[PDB]
Amino acid sequence: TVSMRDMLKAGVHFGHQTRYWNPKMKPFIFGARNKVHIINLEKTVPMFNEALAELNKIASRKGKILFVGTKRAASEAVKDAALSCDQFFVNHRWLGGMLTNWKTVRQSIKRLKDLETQSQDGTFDKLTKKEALMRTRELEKLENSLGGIKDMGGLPDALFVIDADHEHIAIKEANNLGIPVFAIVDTNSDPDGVDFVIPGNDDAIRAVTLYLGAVAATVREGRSQ
Amino acid sequence: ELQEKLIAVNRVSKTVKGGRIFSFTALTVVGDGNGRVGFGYGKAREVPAAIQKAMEKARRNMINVALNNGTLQHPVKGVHTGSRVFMQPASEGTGIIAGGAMRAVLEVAGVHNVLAKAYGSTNPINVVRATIDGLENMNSPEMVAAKRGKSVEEIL
Amino acid sequence: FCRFTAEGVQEIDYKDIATLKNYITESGKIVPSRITGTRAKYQRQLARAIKRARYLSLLPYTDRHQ
Amino acid sequence: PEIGEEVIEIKAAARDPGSRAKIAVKTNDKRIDPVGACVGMRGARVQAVSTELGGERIDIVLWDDNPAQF
Amino acid sequence: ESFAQLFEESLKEIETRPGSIVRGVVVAIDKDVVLVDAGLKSESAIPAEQFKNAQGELEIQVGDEVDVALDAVEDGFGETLLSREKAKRHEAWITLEKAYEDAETVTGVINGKVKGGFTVELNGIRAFLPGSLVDVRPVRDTLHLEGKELEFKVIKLDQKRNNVVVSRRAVIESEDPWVAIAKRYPEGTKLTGRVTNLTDYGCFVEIEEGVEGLVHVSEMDWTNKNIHPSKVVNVGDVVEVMVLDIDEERRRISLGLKQ
Amino acid sequence: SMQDPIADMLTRIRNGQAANKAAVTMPSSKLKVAIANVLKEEGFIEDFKVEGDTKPELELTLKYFQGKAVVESIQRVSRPGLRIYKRKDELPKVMAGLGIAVVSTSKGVMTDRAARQAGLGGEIICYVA
Amino acid sequence: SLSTEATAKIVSEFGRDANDTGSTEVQVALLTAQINHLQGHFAEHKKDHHSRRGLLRMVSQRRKLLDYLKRKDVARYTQLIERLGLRR
Amino acid sequence: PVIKVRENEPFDVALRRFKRSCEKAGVLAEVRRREFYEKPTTERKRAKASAVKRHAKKLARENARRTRLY
RNA sequence: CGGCCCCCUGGACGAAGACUGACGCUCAGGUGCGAAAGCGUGGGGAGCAAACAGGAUUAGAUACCCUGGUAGUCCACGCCGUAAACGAUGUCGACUUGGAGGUUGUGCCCUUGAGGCGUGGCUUCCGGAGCUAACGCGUUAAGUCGACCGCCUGGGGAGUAC
Repeated sequence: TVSMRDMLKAGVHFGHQTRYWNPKMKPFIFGARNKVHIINLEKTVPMFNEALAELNKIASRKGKILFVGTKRAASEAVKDAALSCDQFFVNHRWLGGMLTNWKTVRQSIKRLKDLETQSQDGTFDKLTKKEALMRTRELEKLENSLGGIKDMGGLPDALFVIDADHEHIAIKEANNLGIPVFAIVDTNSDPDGVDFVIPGNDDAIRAVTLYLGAVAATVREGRSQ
Repeated sequence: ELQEKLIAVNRVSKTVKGGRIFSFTALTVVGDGNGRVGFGYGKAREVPAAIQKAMEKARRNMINVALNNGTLQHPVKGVHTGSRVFMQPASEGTGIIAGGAMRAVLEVAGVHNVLAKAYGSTNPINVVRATIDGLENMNSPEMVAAKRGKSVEEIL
Repeated sequence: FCRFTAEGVQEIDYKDIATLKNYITESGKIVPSRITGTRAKYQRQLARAIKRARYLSLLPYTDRHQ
Repeated sequence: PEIGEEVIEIKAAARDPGSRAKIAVKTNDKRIDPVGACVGMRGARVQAVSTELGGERIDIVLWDDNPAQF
Repeated sequence: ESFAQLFEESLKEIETRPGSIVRGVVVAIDKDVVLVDAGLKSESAIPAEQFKNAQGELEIQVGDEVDVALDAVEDGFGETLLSREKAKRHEAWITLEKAYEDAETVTGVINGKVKGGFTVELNGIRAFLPGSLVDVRPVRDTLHLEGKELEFKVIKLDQKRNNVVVSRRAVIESEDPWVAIAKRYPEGTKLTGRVTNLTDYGCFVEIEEGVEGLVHVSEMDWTNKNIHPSKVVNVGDVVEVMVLDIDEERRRISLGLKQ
Repeated sequence: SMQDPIADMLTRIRNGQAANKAAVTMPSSKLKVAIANVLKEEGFIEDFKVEGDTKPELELTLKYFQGKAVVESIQRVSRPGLRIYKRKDELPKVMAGLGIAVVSTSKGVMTDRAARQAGLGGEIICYVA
Repeated sequence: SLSTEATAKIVSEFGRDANDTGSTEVQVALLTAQINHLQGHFAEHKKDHHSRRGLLRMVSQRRKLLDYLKRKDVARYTQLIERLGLRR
Repeated sequence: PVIKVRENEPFDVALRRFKRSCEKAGVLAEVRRREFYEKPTTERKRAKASAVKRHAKKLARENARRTRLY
C-alpha cells in the first residue's frame, strides 16, 4: 500500500552508522553511503506490506494491538496513531514485565482508574492540599505510564514496536508470551526476537510517522471489515 | 490427566548478619504420559510452598516429544552443565531402566521402555535438564523425512 | 599533517638542523608526534636524527648544559 | 487469574446455563495454554464452575486462528 | 524498481555535504535547543546560541530554513555541525566579492587593536585585523567617535586564517604554519579563536592555519585550581586568547586567557 | 598441515550450517565429489557444483528446513589417525537408521543402507544426522 | 646474505634454464654457498647464537632437499654432491 | 629551565613563568621517579597498568554516557 | 633486546612475475639455545647491595627504617640449566558473524589535501554464536574439526627417599 517513493522521501532508507550495525541486518542492508548504512527498500516494502496484511488480519478478528515507542522523539506520534485506530499504546517507559507480570500491572491499572474516577467524577474536592497534591502527582505518574493501556482491555494479541533494540524488554516479553511481534528494526538492532521484521529507520520522525499512519489505516480497515 | 512427580527437595542457606536463613528448593516435573513434558524448579521458605511453585512453573514451559509407540525414536545423547546423558529406545516391556532424577522425568513423559545411563555429574537439577534436552532434540522419522525431503519408506 | 608526508622525504637528515630544531624543545627535548601531527614512522627517524645531531653538537643536549 | 489478567483471550461465551457451557478461548501467542489454565489440576477450577451455579457441562476449546478454526 | 536507484542518485544530486543548501525546516523550538530536518538521517540538536542575532533574542519560528553543515556523521546518534559555520561561508563570499570590483562596501567600526589591529565587525560576527588597515592613513581613529561606522576596506588578510583588516575610514580613499610562524609571535599578539574541545585540563582554542592552542586551566580566569574550564567559558566560541608563548619547534602555542 | 580433506569438507559443512551460510565452497577432490553426491541423494544438501579446471572448487548449497539447519550432526568416523573398516554385518546405524553413515565400498561410495542392500562393507567415512 | 651477483652466478651454473631458480639442485647450491660463507663468520663470532640459528635452519633445509632429491633421482643427487662435495 | 627576566618584567610573573617551565620540563617528576630503583617488572607492571586504566577510561565510560543518569 | 656510529650476520614482511614440484606436518630419544641467581679462572669495580657492623624500633627485632658495607651486579672464556622460563593456553592446517584501534607494507583514485577506495602481515581492546563449573575465551578461541607430541588420574607423604 505504501509506495516506495514515499518511504524514500520520508527517509526510511537511512540507517545508523556502519560501526554500530548489527550483522544480523546484513540481508536488509543495501549499501553503505558516506560511512552510513542504507536499508534495501526493495526488500523493505514487501515485508512491510506483508506485515500490514497480517495486522489487518488481526484487526479483522478484533485483535488487540499494542503500539510501543518510547524514543521520546516518536512518543507523541505513536500515541496519536493508537488513538486514531483506538488501540492501546505505551509511549513512555515500558514497565519491566508489563506483559509477563500482567497480573500485577493489572492492579496498577486498577489503581489508576480509581484515581481518575476520584479526580473527575468524585468532584469531591476538600481534600488536604498536600494530600491532594500527592494524589494528583500519582495520578499523573500512572497516566504517563499506563494511560494507553487503561482503556485498551487486557493482554494484546499483537505487538507493534518502533525500535527493537530500544524496546527489547518489550520484545522479550512478547516472545515469552508468544505474542506476534511487528517491529521497526533499524540496522543496529537485532531482528531475531521479531516475527515480522520491518527493516527501516527507527530514528527519523517523518519515517516513524509514515510507519504509523499506514499501520493505523490498515487496522481501521480491519476493524471496518 | 497430568501426573506430577517431585524429584528432589533440598534445603539451601543464605547467610545474613543474624545468622543463616534457610530456604527450600523443590525440583518437580510434570507430563501427560505423552510427548508433553516440563520440569519446574521452585524456591520458598516452606517446603509445601516451594513444591507448589515448582508444580506451578513446571506446568508452564512444557515441551513436546515425539514418542515411538512406547519408547524413544533413536539413541540420543543429552548434556547440560555437568550431566551428560545417554538414553536408548528399548523393546516393549523392558521398563524404564534409568537412575534417579532421570527416572522421574521419563515416567511422566510416558516413556515406558528406555535404557538410559547418566554419565558425568548426577546433580538432580542438571540431569533432569539434560534429559529434557535429549528428549527435545530427538527427532521422529516423519520429521527427518520432511527435513531431508523424502518419504518415510525411503528412510525405512 | 606531517610535513614529511607532503615532502614525502625518503629520510630525514640530521644535517637539516633547522628542520630538527622545528621539532626540538626550547628546553632541548624531543617532541611527541601528537603535537606535530608527524606520522610515527617518520617520528622514529626524527628522533634518531635528533640524536645524531646532538652527537655532532649541532643541537644541544639540553638548553642548560654547557 | 490469567483471564483476570487480560491474558486468556476470551471472545464470545456461546453457552446455555443450566445444561452445557462449552466456550473457546485464544491467547496473544503467550504459550500459557488457555484451556489448561481454565481446567487446572485434574479439572480443579473446572469442577468449581461444574458445581458453581448448578450441574453444567462446561467445556473449553483451544481457539486456533480466525473463524474457520472456531 | 530502478525508481529507487534513479531517485537514490536524484537525492544524491539534490543535496550537498557542507552547510550550503538551506533545507532544514525548523520543526521544533524549545529553549535552549532548536532542531530541523535537512533530509538527513536524524534531526539536529541545535543550540539557541547560533540563532539569535546581534541582541540576544531568537529570530526564526517554525518553517524557517538554514543549512547547518556536514562531513561529520553520527557521534552515536544525531546529525550535524552547526549552521553558525554556514554563515561563515556567506561572510567569505561577500569578502571575495570585493575582488570583483576591488571594493567590498560594508559598515565597519574598528574601535581598538587587540593585536595591533583594530577589530572590525560584520553585522553578526566580529573579526581581528592587522594594524595598518584600521585606517588607510594615520588618522588613528582613537580620536574618532567611539565605534564610528564608516566602512570596511580590506588592506590585509592572511587568506587562510580568519584575519581581515578593514580600513574603516576616509570614504574618498579608494610545514605551512610552522616555517614562518613569527607573525603572531612577538610576546602578546592577541587573537580571536574558536575553542574546539575542553579536555578537563584545557580548552584548545585554535583558529590560525591548523595550529593548536592549549590555554589549559591555570589562567582561564582569575581563579587557579577550582575552575574546570567547561564551567567558565564555553564550547565552540571565539575568544580573547593571546599567544603568550610559541614553540615553533614543539608546535604548542600556549595561549592565555587571563589577559 | 591439511591432513584430512574429508574431515575438512565435513567441518566446512558443519560450520556453514552453524553460520547459516547459503553455500559452502572448498577445493574439490574426486572423493569429496562422491560424498557430496551422496548427501544430495539423501537430501542433506540442496546441490553441489564443482567448478574449475586446474584447481576446481566444490561448492555445496546448504539446506535449511523451517529455519534451522538440515544437517543436525556430521562426524568423521574413519580418520587418517585411525581408519575404520566394517563388514556388511557390522555396518552401523546412525540414529537407528534415521541418519546415514557414508561408507566407501568396492562398488563406490554409498550410504550404509545401500551398502547393506548391496551386501558389502567398507571404510566408514562419516556419520550424518 | 648472499650477494645478488653471487646468487645469479650459482643459479646459472646449476639451474638448467639459468632462469629457473627453483631447481632442487639450484637451491642446495645456494644453501651450500651461504653455509660455507658463514663458516668464516661464526668462526669469529662463536657466541652469536641467533644468527647461528638461521645457519642451522639452512643446514636442515639443505638436508631435506638432498633427501628429496635422493628418492626422486639418484644420479642427479650423486652428481650434485660431487659438485658441492657434500660428504652426504 | 633557564629563564631571564625580561625588561620591566614583574618578578612574580617571571616566577610563574619559571614554574610553568619546570612543569613543562617535567623535572620534579623525573627526580621523583629516579629517587629509588624500580625493578623493571615494577616498571613494566605500572606502564601496562597505566595503559589499561586509560583505555577503560576512554571507552567504557564513553559507552555509559550514551545512557542518561536521571 | 633500547644513547650514536661502523663491520659480519639471522629472520619477518609487501609487489609482481619466473622456477622446483608434495620436497609437507609433528617428533620419543638426541642436539642446541635457555632470565636471574650461582660456580671457576683472570680482569674490572663508580653506584647499588646479600653477608656483616653499627644506630634505631620493639617485650624481643638475628627484620621492616637509618648510617656504613664485602661477594655480586660489569668484561672474557667455560660450567650451571632452573624461574609464576605465564597467555599458568604444545605445534601445524582449515572454517565460522562484527566493532574500535596500533603498527608495517602495497594497488587504484583528479593525493584536485593532511585525503578516497581497497588488499596483506603482526598486533591491543570490546564483543556475537558457540563453548565453559563459572570465571571467561571469543577469527590471535578455551568455537567447529584433523595430524603428532607432552602431560594428568584424591590430598598429604613428595617432586621427597634409593
